[PDB]
Amino acid sequence: MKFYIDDLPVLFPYPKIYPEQYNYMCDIKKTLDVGGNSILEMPSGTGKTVSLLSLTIAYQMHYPEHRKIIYCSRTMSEIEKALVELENLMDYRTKELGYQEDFRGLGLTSRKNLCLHPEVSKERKGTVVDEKCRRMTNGQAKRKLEEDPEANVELCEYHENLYNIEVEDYLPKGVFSFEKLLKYCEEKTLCPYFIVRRMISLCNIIIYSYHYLLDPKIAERVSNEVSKDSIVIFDEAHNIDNVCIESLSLDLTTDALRRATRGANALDERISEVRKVDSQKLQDEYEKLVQGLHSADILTDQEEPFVETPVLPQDLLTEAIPGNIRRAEHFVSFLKRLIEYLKTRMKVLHVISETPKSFLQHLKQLTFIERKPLRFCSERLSLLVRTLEVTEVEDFTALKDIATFATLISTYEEGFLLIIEPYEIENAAVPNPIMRFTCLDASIAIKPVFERFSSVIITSGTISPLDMYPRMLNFKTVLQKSYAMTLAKKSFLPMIITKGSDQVAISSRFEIRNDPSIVRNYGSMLVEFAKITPDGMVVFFPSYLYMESIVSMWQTMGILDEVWKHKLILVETPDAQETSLALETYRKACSNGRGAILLSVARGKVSEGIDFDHQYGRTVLMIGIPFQYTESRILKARLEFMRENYRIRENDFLSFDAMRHAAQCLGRVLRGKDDYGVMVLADRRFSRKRSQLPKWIAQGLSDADLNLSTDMAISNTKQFLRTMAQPTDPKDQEGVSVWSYEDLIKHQNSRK
Amino acid sequence: NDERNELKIDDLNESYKTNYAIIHLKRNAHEK
Amino acid sequence: ASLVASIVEARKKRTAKKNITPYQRGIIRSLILTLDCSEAMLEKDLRPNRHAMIIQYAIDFVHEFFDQNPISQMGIIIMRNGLAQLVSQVSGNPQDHIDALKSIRKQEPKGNPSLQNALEMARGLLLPVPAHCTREVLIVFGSLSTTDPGDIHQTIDSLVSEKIRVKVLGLSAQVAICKELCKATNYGDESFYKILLDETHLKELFNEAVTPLPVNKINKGFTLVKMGFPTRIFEDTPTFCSCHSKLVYGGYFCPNCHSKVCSLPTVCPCCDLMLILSTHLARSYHHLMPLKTFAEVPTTEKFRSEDCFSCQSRFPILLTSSRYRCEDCKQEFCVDCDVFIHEILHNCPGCESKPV
Ligand code: SF4
Ligand SMILES: [Zn+2]
Ligand SMILES: [Zn+2]
Ligand SMILES: [Zn+2]
Ligand SMILES: [Zn+2]
Repeated sequence: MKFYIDDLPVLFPYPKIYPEQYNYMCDIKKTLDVGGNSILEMPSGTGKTVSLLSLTIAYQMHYPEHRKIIYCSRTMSEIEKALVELENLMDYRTKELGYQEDFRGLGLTSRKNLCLHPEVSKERKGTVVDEKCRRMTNGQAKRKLEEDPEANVELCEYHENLYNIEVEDYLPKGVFSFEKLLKYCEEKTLCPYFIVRRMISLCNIIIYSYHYLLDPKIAERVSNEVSKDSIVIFDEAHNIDNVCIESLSLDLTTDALRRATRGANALDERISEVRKVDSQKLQDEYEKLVQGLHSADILTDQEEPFVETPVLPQDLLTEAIPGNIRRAEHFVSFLKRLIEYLKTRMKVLHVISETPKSFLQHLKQLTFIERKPLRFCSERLSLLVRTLEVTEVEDFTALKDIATFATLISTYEEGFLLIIEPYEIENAAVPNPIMRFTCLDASIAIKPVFERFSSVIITSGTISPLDMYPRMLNFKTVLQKSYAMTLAKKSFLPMIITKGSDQVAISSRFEIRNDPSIVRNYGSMLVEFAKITPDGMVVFFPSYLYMESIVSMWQTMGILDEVWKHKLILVETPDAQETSLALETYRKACSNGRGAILLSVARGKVSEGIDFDHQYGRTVLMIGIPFQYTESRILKARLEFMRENYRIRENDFLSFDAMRHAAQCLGRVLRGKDDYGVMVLADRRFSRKRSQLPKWIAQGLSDADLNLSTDMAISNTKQFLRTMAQPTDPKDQEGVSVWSYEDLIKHQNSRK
Repeated sequence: NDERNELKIDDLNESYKTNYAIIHLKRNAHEK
Repeated sequence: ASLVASIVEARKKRTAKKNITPYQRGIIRSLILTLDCSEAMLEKDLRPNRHAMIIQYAIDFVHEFFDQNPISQMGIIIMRNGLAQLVSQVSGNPQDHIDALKSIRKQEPKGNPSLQNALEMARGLLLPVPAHCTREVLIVFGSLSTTDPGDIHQTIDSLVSEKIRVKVLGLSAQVAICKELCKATNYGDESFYKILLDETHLKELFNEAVTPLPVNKINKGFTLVKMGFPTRIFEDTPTFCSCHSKLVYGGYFCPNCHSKVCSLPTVCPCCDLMLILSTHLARSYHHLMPLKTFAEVPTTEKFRSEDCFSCQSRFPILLTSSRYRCEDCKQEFCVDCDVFIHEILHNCPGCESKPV
């Protein structure tokens, strides 16, 4: 349809529209026109991505400002869905306006997802892929080939073919999903990664993950190309604090330092070798360092620093190199004795938590390393590596960890803590000391974003409570609200199971995981639901270890044998590719009527973007509240930090963290309003968390379902599934849950 | 191609319309 | 209001009946009745058990089907132990199928159901069926899972290629593959996958399948079928029947080869020419000229006569006028007649009485 808001014409790609979608679009436009941030929570059974793209694209195409759009999702798989929705929306616009308007929309991701080189795309880790591409694209190979054609260094035909054509002609006008982008680039032998990265400044809408906006290592290059007045959308940002914290965190092991000394020794040997034969390089670098230049002025735009900048760009010192680490050998000695100090700090016998200031003071005492040189460690190493012609950098890889640690601990002092533990795994014959640099404040990484951009929309399906995100992340919103779906007939049955058919309490507390009664009670619930679930059944566990133990217990008990008769058993595994194959099989078995059951972790890879709608999900079995491991030094430090700063009680945050994951998994079962499923929360502690669930889920949870038994939940499920299989009466939803164009106009008349 | 169909919201599309054919039986014949 | 509540519900029940258009229906049918006999059919949600009730209603369906579709034929298949078992060949004899169903009623259901095996067997049974017939498969499904040896999607594509149509009656909930089978096979319509909610609704679902299915506009198979109307003979001494080779007293004489047949309607065992009586065609005329529904008269206007036109039953005085009128002839009818005029009779008595 094509309807009107106060003055903005918006073309919806569907003939019908939900009341929630229209209200969602109206609120978004109000936020955009008034300026500022907002937090909008729309249910999962209502199209959110299409509504966002429909309004925002229309907004950019109508107003004189022509503000760009930045779309942030949490995983790469979501970028594809957003791009597919964008393609569908733009195709509708091209057919209704009579022409293809000037529009470019591209997704962004790593080389590993976009490498077409037959020999470099066959790697099992992205770091190696980046290294090989850099070797063929840094320009060292091209310059050597220019001087002497006989050089055996190779290139990438994809990267080289781009230089023939201009940046504005890399792709035709339109929207390019990754599936479409790779196909187009393969037929013309071009690099999708370099095409995308060189077209961000030209895109009307750019879609990437949160790691490309919050992580300083990969963000600064991308951030410098996007505009300052663009529309910023945070899609599915209910777990954004976790991304913000891992961006400024690091871990050091004994193996890391043992591998760092070898690299430092190799670096010293390389410097000596270069000193004998070709010494002009060292002097040339030293001269520029004395002048006051940094990596930006020395490195060409074609090459990248060896050590990614680990701190936010606003905290990097703009002064010249301190002079202590100005020469190659002096920096190596500086680096070596820093490694030695780290090694001697790994021999503690009890957990030590210290501020970055205390660590710096002790470092300045035992050795004589000051704060300022430590801040330039990463910046200097990238220069030394660049000037040493280090064609293979396998030896020096470990030094990137030491440099990253050095530049972090010397930069930030508030909101950061250094934990040293003699036991990474308490269940080990021999201690394995670990050193963790943890970020406690989640707003440090997101502070630049909320200041650089004027308007930001924070939207998600299960982002509740809405007051805690402004508290946790220091930002203020013009409006924060959650919509309740106007579903004519109840489509999802949320239930809470507190005990088994024997009326014995059930819980997923880790200390009683190996309990014959709780294990058998959960297994009986799994089997009984597997008997009435028609097609698909997803089961989420609080942790992977809990799932591993209980599944093994079920095998001995024989509970799995009963499940095998009705459905196939697919299990989430640590390997990502194997889990992807499990998802493919699970979907296939759901489609052909064989029936499948998928056991996954609530805080795992499956729960962070994979949706189980229609037949892929008809029942969700939340086995326990997904609490973290409370006896974690990092979490306890974060809980203490939040309590003192933001006045958040430790239990409140722990419950909030657990519920934001339980609700996260619940909302992945409804796509439209014709979708239905049963949500069962199997834990006695869930009974008092109804007020903590999202508003649209809490409204559907009845007072009788707050504490059910397994038999009483099965009987209700059987009745509900039977009821949802009947032909819905169109008149019951003709104008109360689904709107035609005429109905929408009426709603615009009565309101005004 | 296949991915696009799955991502689309079916409930918001036009309802299926039957395409059944009608027959109008004229009645006129000679006597026995 | 309670009495008014009955009236408004009656009006709502009549709302669906108001829309009646002379759709083109396939009178000559060829049905394949598939029954589920697996472990899932031993449950007790249907008394005494699912197997017992389904077989009983299958017998009733067989009786009703051949009563109102005399020139059709049926075949019965069952799913047992992950295999499709044939229990009745395609035939026009309603007694053969009832006997087969009665025999099935004894054996205990066990094993897993296989839609692909049943669908493949049904595909093979409908191969020697003329192009003017409507090939239909009515599956009574009770399980929530399917164990198949091959790809069910390929079978569904084959079914669509052969112009077979599938109706599925499920017992507990919606199965994804069954919905696809009933949708990709019925030109996108999603109304042919029905899930009952109680015993009473099941009887209605079985009764609904008796009527012929309206045809699609783009599926044209129009043709003239050669039929024969034999003359019944009364003989003094028995004679051999050409169909069963047994002594019977009298039988209809085929007009193309003079061979006698025990019962009608059947294809003659010699000339392969269908033998039917004129009544067998007259049993289907009400499906081609359906009687246009009757609409109640508002009490504002004045009525014609105090009593029913056809049954001379005085209309009660009572709020809601107890009169229904035929627009073609404009003769008021009592509430009782209208049900009998549209379900048992199929000609409006008022229209017939009017001279032209
Ligand atoms: S330029 Fe592109 S295709 Fe070539 S190696 Fe690098 S990422 Fe791969
Ligand atoms: Zn005979
Ligand atoms: Zn004959
Ligand atoms: Zn009457
Ligand atoms: Zn009449």
